[PDB]
Amino acid sequence: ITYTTVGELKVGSYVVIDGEPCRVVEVTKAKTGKHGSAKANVVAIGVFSGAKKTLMAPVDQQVEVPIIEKHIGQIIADMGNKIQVMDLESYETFEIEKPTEDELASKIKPNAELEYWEIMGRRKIVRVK
Amino acid sequence: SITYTTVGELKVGSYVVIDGEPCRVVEVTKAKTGKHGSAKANVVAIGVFSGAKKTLMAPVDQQVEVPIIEKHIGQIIADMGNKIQVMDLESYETFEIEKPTEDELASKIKPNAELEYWEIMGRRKIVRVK
Amino acid sequence: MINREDLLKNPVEDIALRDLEKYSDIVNVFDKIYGFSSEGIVRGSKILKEMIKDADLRFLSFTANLVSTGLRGLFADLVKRGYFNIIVTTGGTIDHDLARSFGGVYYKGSFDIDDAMLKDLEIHRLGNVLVPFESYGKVIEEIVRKFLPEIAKDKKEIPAYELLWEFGKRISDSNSILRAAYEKKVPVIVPGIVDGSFGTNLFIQSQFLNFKINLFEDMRLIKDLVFSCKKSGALIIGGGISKHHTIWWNQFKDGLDYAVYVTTAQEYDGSLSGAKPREAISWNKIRPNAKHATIYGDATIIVPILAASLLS
Amino acid sequence: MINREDLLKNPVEDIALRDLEKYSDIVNVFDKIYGFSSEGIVRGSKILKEMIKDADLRFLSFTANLVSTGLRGLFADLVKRGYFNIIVTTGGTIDHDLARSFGGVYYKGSFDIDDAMLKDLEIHRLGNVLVPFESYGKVIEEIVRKFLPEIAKDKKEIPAYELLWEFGKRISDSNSILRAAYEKKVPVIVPGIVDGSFGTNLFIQSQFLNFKINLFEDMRLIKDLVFSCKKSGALIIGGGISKHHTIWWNQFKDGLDYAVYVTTAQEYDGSLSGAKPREAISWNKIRPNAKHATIYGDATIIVPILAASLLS
Ligand SMILES: NC(=O)c1ccc[n+]([C@@H]2O[C@H](COP(=O)([O-])OP(=O)(O)OC[C@H]3O[C@@H](n4cnc5c(N)ncnc54)[C@H](O)[C@@H]3O)[C@@H](O)[C@H]2O)c1
Ligand SMILES: NC(=O)c1ccc[n+]([C@@H]2O[C@H](COP(=O)([O-])OP(=O)(O)OC[C@H]3O[C@@H](n4cnc5c(N)ncnc54)[C@H](O)[C@@H]3O)[C@@H](O)[C@H]2O)c1
Repeated sequence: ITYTTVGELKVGSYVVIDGEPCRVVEVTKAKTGKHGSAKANVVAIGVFSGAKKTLMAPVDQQVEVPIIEKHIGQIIADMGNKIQVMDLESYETFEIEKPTEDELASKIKPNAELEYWEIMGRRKIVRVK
Repeated sequence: SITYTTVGELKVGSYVVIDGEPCRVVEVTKAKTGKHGSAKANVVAIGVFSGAKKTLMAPVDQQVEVPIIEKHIGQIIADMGNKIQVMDLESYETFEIEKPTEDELASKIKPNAELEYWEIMGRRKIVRVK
Repeated sequence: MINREDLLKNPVEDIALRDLEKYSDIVNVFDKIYGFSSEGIVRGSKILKEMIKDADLRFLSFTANLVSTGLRGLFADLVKRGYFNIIVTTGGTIDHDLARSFGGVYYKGSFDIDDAMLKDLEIHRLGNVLVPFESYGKVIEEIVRKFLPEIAKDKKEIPAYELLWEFGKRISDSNSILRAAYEKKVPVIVPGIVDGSFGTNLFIQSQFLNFKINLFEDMRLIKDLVFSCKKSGALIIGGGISKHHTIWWNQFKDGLDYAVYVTTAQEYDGSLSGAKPREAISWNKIRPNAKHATIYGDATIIVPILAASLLS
Repeated sequence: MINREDLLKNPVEDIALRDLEKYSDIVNVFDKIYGFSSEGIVRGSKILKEMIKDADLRFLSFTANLVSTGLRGLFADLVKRGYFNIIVTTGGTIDHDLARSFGGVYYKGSFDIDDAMLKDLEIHRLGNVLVPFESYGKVIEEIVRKFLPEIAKDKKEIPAYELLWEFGKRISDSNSILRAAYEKKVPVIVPGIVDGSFGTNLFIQSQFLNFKINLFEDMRLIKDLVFSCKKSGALIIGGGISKHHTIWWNQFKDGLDYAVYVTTAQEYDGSLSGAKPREAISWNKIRPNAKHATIYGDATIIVPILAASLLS
């Protein structure tokens, strides 16, 4: 939960909105005047939920950034809906949910090397080798 | 509890559930009207537990929930502190209730004082001591 | 005396763009005359046509009283045919559209009839339109009591624009504004939603359901549409909250790129309703190089003239 | 090139009832003249007096643009003196009263001054009142940013009228309406609260706080007051949502017992803002035997005349 300001956000940055970490996909600026100070509207996609989240705030407003904590691991079981992963560093074999994405739900096999990120207390698979 | 009546049937003194709390109706006002719909009543009531003023406007034919009253008669054994121990005259049983923290009650307390407590919806309240 | 069935003889009839087709050249008549409103009509019709071409966010902002006239079917038609894709209006619009979509018939009346006679006969007068008591408040109360429990079970805290789609979902009248907006996923932004029969009946039912409204989500939607659009336009009929709210949110994109205002209010009393386009420059809710036009007149006359011009 | 400090020379000055003591007999002058507005002024003045003696619920309903004038200080005084004990108003009243209570200075301008020039100089024009950019949007944004966290921590879901008291509690301006309402515990009912700079800033801060508005609680308060009162009166200035909302809730008690309407709108366009008291007898919103008066004129002229007559 590191901190920055809304004006510092750009496309590709990460930010917490409604409690969920999100990846910024659009930033629109608005000039000063009747509403108040200069403002930015950020459009972001929830990393877990996938939902579109927007935030309109003054450029100096403080926002929370999640920390990515990227890891690389491997799968032992298949278990159907749940998957048992082995982190390359530190063992710590754990259970997570299959990626419901198209490109990741295929290429799944026993002893397949994957890359999973750990953000705010919840892990997510991104790629598979 | 949750016996059911209609708003138009409520009069001052009746009991009704508002926002989950049983309440005693203290005021009822009617509106014949018609630009917003059917004839309506506005009931003002006081929560039996919280003592807060709860209000409900609805058509006279709207269905509301009534708490069922259980007027038991008991007697206190111990005092210890925060709570007090009371024995129901019927259905021999020892239980604990709070001090009514109002002043007219909770300053009538003494060992072996007969009291009358009502049981509604799963909670009890002391009323009289004599 | 005069009995009820004498007064409620001829229902108000909704029109569509098809009724205006044969008068699509009428702006040419006023262009030739060029008397004091003809410039506003000629420029307004041109600004409307350019807005349909170059503006991807197109506002239809109007006051409630229009929806008791035959203009209700016109606004549903304009939404159905894609001319406008966001609506900013008042609680009175919801009352009238809901009442007329669920069996409530409005009747042609007169300004010169005894109003005390109506109250005895249980008739509301709005302009010279007669609204029988059982056609307005009875219908809206029944509809909300019928449909809110299912809606509230699905979503206990709901944006007002989604709530209006849910009631638009259950409408079968093809002249209905709420039905047209829901069929096209056109948001209906009503900041003053608690005002009126619909809002009052929402409140009554909220006493019995775990149900709440979150107008911060209606604010988020209109804010997001304004920020993410390229150009914006508006046909703004009347004044009040629905005009100000439309103009207010467009300030975040340096104002409406196109705007046509139809109003009767004047400027000397300092109202927002009678504020000219040479008033929103100070509030920077109009672009420095923008096409705006104000027509002063009765909407039931000016609007059919402008809308017919859309078929020229 | 004209300079900013030349335009922002004379601040707008709030008045109070004190300033009208010299003129407390002026209604007699218009009574003698018996001009066209004179009967409404004479009868409205008497209805106001009878309202204070006889009505235990007394509404003050007004549109926002007056709070940019010196009348803001007058409405605060009428509340502090107990002439009115419930207010129905709009989101712009909150903006203007918050802006001017926390150092925002409004300046005397003119209807002529070129509006493109003002946009350059960062000035809004409202009527002929000049509002510098830093006096309106900057102040309201800073004030909401500063105080909403503490307010939201105390109550995460709050009625609109309790929110306005919390801001009135923090104001030190003795000409402020929100401060006056807090001191007297007079509720300020604003159904369209999300419309304006204050409401937009509420929404912005709601993104970062567990904070929501429950307008159904504002509805419960005004409903409860109307049902539980013996007689009700109202001074209604302007039209729009604040006039309609006042009239709407009094329908549940057969209507307003006393009422004085000050407006510029006319009736031929069928709007609520221009509807006479002969209208709304069909809406069963006035008593069968009631004393209502309508005056057509600028509020900055009519209201000081009516208020001065309170001291006769
Ligand atoms: N139809 C009704 O009378 C009705 C019914 C229920 C609720 N309401 C409520 O009344 C309130 C009034 O809101 P509002 O201020 O936006 O509307 P309004 O009726 O007060 O009109 C405001 C301005 O719109 C302009 N206008 C209205 N009709 C016009 C026309 N036919 N042609 C040209 N200009 C016209 C006038 O200049 C007028 O000053 C709303 O909140 C609504 O919920 C109204
Ligand atoms: N100062 C502003 O104009 C301002 C600023 C911010 C927000 N807003 C918002 O704009 C919306 C406008 O709604 P509204 O209809 O209540 O305001 P409005 O200014 O449009 O007033 C409408 C009616 O009030 C009457 N009126 C106005 N000024 C009058 C006067 N000096 N004397 C007599 N009658 C007068 C007219 O009949 C007019 O038709 C509100 O929601 C408000 O929150 C307004």
